[PDB]
Amino acid sequence: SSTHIEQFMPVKLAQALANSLFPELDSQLRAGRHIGIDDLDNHAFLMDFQEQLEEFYARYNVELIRAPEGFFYLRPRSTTLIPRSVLSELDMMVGKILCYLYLSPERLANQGIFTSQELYEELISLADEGKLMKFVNQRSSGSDLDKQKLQEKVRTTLNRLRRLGMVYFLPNNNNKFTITEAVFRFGADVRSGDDPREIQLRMIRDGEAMPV
Amino acid sequence: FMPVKLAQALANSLFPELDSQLRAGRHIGIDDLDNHAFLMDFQEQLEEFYARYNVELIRAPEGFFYLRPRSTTLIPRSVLSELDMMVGKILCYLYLSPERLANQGIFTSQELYEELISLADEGKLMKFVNQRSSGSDLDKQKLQEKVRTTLNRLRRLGMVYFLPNNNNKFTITEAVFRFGADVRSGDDPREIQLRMIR
Amino acid sequence: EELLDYRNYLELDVEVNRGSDGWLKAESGALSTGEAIGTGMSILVMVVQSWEEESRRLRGKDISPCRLLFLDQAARLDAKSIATLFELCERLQMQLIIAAPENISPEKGTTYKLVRKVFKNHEHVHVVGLRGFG
Amino acid sequence: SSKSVANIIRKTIQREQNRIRMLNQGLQAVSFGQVRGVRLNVNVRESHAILLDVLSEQQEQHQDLFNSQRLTFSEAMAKLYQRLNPQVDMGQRLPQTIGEELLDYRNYLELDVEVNRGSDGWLKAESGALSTGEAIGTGMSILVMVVQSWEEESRRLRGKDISPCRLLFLDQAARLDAKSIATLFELCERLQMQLIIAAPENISPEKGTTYKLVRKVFKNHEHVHVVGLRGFG
Amino acid sequence: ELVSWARKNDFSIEFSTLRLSMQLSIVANELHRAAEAAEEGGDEFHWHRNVFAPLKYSVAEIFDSIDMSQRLMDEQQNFVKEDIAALLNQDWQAAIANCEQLLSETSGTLRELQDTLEAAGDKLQANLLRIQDANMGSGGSELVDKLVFDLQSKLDRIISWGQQAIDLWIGYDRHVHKFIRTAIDMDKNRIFSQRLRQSVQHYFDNPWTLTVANAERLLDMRDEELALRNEEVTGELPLELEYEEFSEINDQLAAMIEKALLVYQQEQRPLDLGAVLRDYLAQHPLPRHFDVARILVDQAVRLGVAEADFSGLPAEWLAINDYGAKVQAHVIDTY
Amino acid sequence: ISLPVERLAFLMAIAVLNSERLDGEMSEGELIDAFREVCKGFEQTAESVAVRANNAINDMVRQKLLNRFTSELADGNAIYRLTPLGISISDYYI
Amino acid sequence: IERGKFRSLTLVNWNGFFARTFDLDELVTTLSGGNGAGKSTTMAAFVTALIPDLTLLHFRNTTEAGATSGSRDKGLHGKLRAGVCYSTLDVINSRHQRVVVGVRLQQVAGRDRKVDIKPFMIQGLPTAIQPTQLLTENVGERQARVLPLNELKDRLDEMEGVQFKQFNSITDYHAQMFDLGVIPKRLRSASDRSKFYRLIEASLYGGISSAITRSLRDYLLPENSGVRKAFQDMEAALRENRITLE
Amino acid sequence: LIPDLTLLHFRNTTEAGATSGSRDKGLHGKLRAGVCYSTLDVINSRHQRVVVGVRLQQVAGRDRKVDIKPFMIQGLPTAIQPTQLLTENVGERQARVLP
DNA sequence: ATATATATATATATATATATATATATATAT
DNA sequence: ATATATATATATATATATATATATATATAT
Ligand SMILES: Nc1ncnc2c1ncn2[C@@H]1O[C@H](COP(=O)(O)OP(=O)(O)OP(=O)(O)O)[C@@H](O)[C@H]1O
Ligand SMILES: [Mg+2]
Repeated sequence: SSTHIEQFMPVKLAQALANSLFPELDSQLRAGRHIGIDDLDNHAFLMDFQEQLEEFYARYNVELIRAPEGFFYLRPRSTTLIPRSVLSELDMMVGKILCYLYLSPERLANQGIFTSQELYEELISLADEGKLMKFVNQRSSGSDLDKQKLQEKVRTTLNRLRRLGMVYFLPNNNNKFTITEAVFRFGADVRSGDDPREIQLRMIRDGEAMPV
Repeated sequence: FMPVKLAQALANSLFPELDSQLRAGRHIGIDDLDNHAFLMDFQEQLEEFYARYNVELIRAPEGFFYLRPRSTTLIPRSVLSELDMMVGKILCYLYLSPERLANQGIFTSQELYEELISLADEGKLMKFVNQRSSGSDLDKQKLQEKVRTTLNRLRRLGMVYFLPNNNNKFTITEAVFRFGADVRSGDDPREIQLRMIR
Repeated sequence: EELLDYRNYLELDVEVNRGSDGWLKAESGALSTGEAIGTGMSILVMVVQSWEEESRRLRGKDISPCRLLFLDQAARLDAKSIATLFELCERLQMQLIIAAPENISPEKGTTYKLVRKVFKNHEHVHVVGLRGFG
Repeated sequence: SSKSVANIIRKTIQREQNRIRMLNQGLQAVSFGQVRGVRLNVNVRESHAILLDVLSEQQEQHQDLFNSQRLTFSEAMAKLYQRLNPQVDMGQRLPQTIGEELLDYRNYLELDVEVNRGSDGWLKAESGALSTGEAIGTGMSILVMVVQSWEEESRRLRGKDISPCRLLFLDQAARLDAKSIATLFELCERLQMQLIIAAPENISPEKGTTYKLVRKVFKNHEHVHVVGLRGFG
Repeated sequence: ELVSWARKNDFSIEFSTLRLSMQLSIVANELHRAAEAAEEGGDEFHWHRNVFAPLKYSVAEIFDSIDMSQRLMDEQQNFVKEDIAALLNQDWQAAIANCEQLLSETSGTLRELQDTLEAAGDKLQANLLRIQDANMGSGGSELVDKLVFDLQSKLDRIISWGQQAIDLWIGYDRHVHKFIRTAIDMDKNRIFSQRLRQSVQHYFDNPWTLTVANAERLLDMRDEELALRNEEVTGELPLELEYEEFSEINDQLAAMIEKALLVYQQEQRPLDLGAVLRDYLAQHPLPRHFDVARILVDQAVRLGVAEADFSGLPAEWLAINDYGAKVQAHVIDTY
Repeated sequence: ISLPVERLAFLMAIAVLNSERLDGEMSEGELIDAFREVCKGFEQTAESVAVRANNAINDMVRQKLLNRFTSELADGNAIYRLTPLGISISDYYI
Repeated sequence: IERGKFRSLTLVNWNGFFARTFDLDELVTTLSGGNGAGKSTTMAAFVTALIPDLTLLHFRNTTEAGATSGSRDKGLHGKLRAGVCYSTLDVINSRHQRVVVGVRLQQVAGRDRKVDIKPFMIQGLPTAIQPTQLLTENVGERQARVLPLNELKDRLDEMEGVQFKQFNSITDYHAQMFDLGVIPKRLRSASDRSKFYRLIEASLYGGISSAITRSLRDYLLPENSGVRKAFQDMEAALRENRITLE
Repeated sequence: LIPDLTLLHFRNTTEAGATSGSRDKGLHGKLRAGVCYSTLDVINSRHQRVVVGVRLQQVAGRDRKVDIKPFMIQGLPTAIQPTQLLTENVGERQARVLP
């Protein structure tokens, strides 16, 4: 009959869109924020109406995607109605390092609470110090001023990732943080035991990762 | 549950694009016939829908629609630069009556650039580009580039419609009236706009 | 229903000629204690007059209702203001009861001195009266 | 966990009760109108002692309430407080907020102001049952105790060689009589407390410094003239 | 303040529970002995040799020993965490059982230590309160009170830690399981970890970047710029403060009236305000009369009450001078 | 084992605060405050207060002077305790 | 020990006052004068100097003390003259150190009766320098002029041994005052500042402030974190138990 | 003048407009046990001497409640005072209030 | 090194819903 | 013929939720 919700929309999609949690979740998602198991309310909301939201966002030419780890996010298409952007190479270095810390048992004593200094130490341990510094400044040669600049850049990138939900600052401390399962996306190029150059082509084809 | 007509409005195929452009801050005037008519029809509910976001859906007296974020806005807010409002007020002034005989609704970046240079004070120009600057070529080039950037930003907002080509020549929409000052009985629009600019 | 009332069509304000400046809206935050108190008294007497004027046409022409007001802790006022108040109340045929802990000594009118004591295991207020001075 | 909680609250309450009771003797029978002395009464609330008891020993008995998916922890606590001790008759405040209020130990103490009005003994101080001067003096007493408490708490942080300044105010002092003002002066001086008081007339001619202000219209604006005053001449 | 002391100094450069039990027994015996000695009483020298030399030194030393034992357990806690962390590096999927055992034993050790601590904390506290009660047996026992005030916290503090440490471990334990349930479940062979490490090392040989939604921010109108008021105010600077002196004429008048009136109290003579005021006002000119009347009344009403005021019979307004001054007061009888 | 004057003074202040601490627990939020005060008394600013404090705390932890425990609820999300060697060094003078 | 004291209060370009300094008393300082003389203005200027928090500052009449008047205006703006104004306090520390704290006030041009406040501090000022003069420049015949913050900074910097500082947050300003034994409590948090202003405001109007009596628990008794921790511990335990039950 | 319990609330001078805080209105404590009276005498423009008044009684109970009864009197002699009407001049030192 | 934009938290005032206590008119027992 | 109990209406004031404004930290950019 007329004046009937089913005329236009499925009942569950309308209920989800009228839920109090919908607006904050939508704003965060459109901003690019990833959703992990920690946000129990938002995560559960996504689980309940996962299909309604994927079909809704399909209207924007963007895929609501749930990685096998269980964290949802958005991947815009080339015809996205919502703009799209790509992380910096330094962002990739730090994201891979965070995935390592999530999986690293050596730091288990930290119990998940990490400081930017430790992150920087691990990063420099595994990466190439000066050749990585080259990107921070083209005229770097190990100068401690440029060293501080790299530390500051790492801090800025860490803040940005926090904005993306990959990391949470502690309720009172912005100098300490806790990692989230979303970081697993930084390993999507190695989660499959195949040739790296084919996984890279597959990913770029899927829109998962552009080159530089 | 949900209001039925609100549900109807959201389902409309125009809703995704219009929602994206609103959340981007764009102003929907009378030129966008479909969007303007849709907003006219479904305002009573889109106002509520965007109030759920702590934002206000405002229909200006000129008629164009827009979104005003509250302090508790759920949509990441941002603030226009000083040069942005200055350029906006320049266009609002240029939405003039002699304008019809001057440019017939089509201006060029040079008109705006010259008007801004002649009209604005030097201190604010330096504040725009940089304080330590003093009447230099590089500073003026950066100022022109920033003018171009803010013009693009206004285009993003729907204030200015570029004439389709790489060249910078455009037209001014009625929504620019947002930059204008209030009009009283007998006040000269030119005088109030210039007093604001001064 | 708000529109149904003529009074709502009217905007009412209280204005004061403060010092060298002209008439300004009386804002409680923009005045000193005594000024506010005096303005309140003025408005009160205005209300009383308006109410009597309203009620007269439903009352015998030879009936003038009693008019009487209060002011506690009057010590907040200076002598000049107090005298102005006395003149005003007199000019309006309005009786006043003002309380002051001995600080001020208004010569005119009746005065009542009070003192509390204990007598027969009970609180008592010794009272004395003076009048006619001036 | 519940038992430990109850225990720590009990200890904190006892410590604070003792500290306040010791502080009470910092007062010396102030004279304000019929008020002859001011005091602070601190007492654990039996309505809350029962709650503590249940929490410490009979937590399990009401697990039903705790393990209800409808109730949050604060709401669970509020509902429990309701279940037992229902004669208190709390108002229309939401269970949520009352629960959080319960999450503060200080709430569990009745903290009241007693006054030795006349010969009626110590009575709860209610503004509705006190003369203006009496109320003013009672307040000033309260504020002085509060500042003393604040100073004492900061004793640890502050250096051993610095004693913070002390200064309070009283506008429209004309509301107070001579006896009350003298009482106030003796109290403030005993407490090394500086005071700034205002009154249209010079109510304190024989103590401290005094100044007299006059406002004059002057070239279409205003100027205030200040003149010093002296007790004797 | 200790900073200057350090600066001028210029200096620079056993987990067994049977132990804890035996120290606890020793402490109980010594504390009971000291409490009984204090309760018995004695002279200042006896009070000293029974409550300050034996108690002070012994209790301080053995509480310090118990605290050191707790610190050694804390060290062991740290070491076992480190051992687990190293083990998971060497066995990965095969150390799960080993780590679970180690967690179990550590938790059990913590339970036994807490149990032993609480086995005597209450009674030791009771003995300390007993010593507090017996402390007041002399006026020179102030120092004892300090210990009876200090040795409290340590004990309680110790017990607090015995749980707090546990509060920490039961937390850490959980985390470890989560790791095993999360880190190694999806990396059973750990290959993903090595592959990630090599990818990090050789990332820039194939630099790739992810895509994320980057919706635009809602540009807003900047509020009008705020301009203060500048006027370069100038004006005459105030001169030196003048001065004025208060007239004590009313004080003299009050002294005169009080002296003239004290006789009524002295003789307990019934005072009639009418006649007294009428008589006394004759001594002053009319303009001052009011300022006199008031003062006199202020002096008179402090002297007894008027008994007629309880009769329910209002008093009259007696004239007290010419020009029309009146007074209403009953006779003051009851002094 | 290497304790400059500032590190040694920080250790002594920490010990004093622990002695005056109610329940014998020290969150890093107070350790940073103690380090700020000691460095202020010693009048030296090589770097920011926070970086120096963090470096010193880590140095003593690795030098077997302090034990750190991760507790999110704690102020600073960590709890520090003197190690037996640290206790010995502090009480050697005290 | 010798407690610090408030020596004097200086008012610049205030409503009615051009440059006036009242020397405080060790125990009691009294002000008299007819209604509207400006005594209330003086207390307002003081407290502003003490707590420049614009949010807390609200000058209700003694009447309607705490009763909402709907004026929308805090009453501070109309108490100032156009241009720059200052309010400063001299304090003698228990260390017998003469420190001059102060604030520059300035009306904001516009229909909104809004004002700007900038706190500042001076240490080591010679005892012979009076604030009235220090803040004013004698220009013309006996016609001293007021000088702005930049001019004041230049003047002070030119003199030796005096330390001038300007604060970007009233928080740091409070921290410094507390450091110099000016404030009993350390106003670390905004709630601290609110409580402080509550205390002083109640004293100003005098008598029993409803807020004070209602929050006597808070104002007297200190906050304890251990209880909070124990409660949180309970909360975690209960949440786990509910998880298991579900 | 206005014998209405709902409106009568003798808040202290301070807090002239602040909330109740407590529950009491402040009237009960101003009375004494027993029967009390409050009366006005008025002379009209018609020069009629009218005595209006109220009887008060502290209602015994857990709470501080008061009972008020209005009344009016006309035709009184100018020579008789209100106190005389309401009090009996019994032989005791102090008079007696009558209901 | 410092101007500027952004996010967060708190106090404050507004507006609305709602329960409480009292006053007034009628009903019904004495 | 009277006095007490009921139902109604009303203002009080209590609490909540909202919206605003200010201060703060602090992360960026020149
Ligand atoms: N914000 C303001 N705007 C306008 N006039 C003001 C303002 N504040 C104070 N005034 C006026 O300045 C004069 C000083 O008032 P203030 O209350 O300080 O004086 P006072 O001597 O303490 O008076 P009172 O004892 O009556 O309160 C009065 O005329 C007052 O009206
Ligand atoms: Mg005033």
